[PDB]
Amino acid sequence: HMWHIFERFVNEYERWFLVHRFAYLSELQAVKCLLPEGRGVEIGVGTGRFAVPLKIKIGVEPSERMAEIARKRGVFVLKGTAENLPLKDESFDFALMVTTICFVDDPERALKEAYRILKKGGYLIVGIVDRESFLGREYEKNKEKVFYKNARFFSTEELMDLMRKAGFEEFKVVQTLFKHPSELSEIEPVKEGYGEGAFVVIRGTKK
Ligand code: NA
Repeated sequence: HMWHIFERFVNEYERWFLVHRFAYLSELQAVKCLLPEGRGVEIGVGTGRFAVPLKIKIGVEPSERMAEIARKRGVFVLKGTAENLPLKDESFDFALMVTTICFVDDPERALKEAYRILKKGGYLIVGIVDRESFLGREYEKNKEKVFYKNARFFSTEELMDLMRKAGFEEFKVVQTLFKHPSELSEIEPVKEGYGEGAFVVIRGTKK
């Protein structure tokens, strides 16, 4: 269970957000571009770093240590994994996964579960570092060197294919992080598409 790593290095995980604040805000902003109205759930809500600023009230998380931090920050968190969502069929308008699908045990199953819990017309928003980006190449090359040794890296197109095979359609993509996170002194802009920025956000529709 790759997710165990986040229990084990929770303080290191949180540090990232303080050390790389502008990259974090860039990512939030990219997610915020494709976030719809209605009732959302964050799958793999971690310590609430996305749910809290995005005003997502419900989250699912397997790590008790992480869940407790999210709970203190105001998120209502159900214990569970992406592959077995403790949620009813067609009960959400959207679902969000930010740097979660890379650490699930079964990405295909996790996308099927997301499909299940969404209402007709609902949306799945997935954020990833694109394997095929300057930054993706670096993380992958240096994976054997905490979070990524057992991570699975996705290209944007690989992730879309999987989402399409889980039942999603009418994809919309945005991108950000054109500079390295260690050299940001301001928020990075968001643009449509993919191929240029390291962080990509993809929305699919359950029609
Ligand atoms: Na996550």
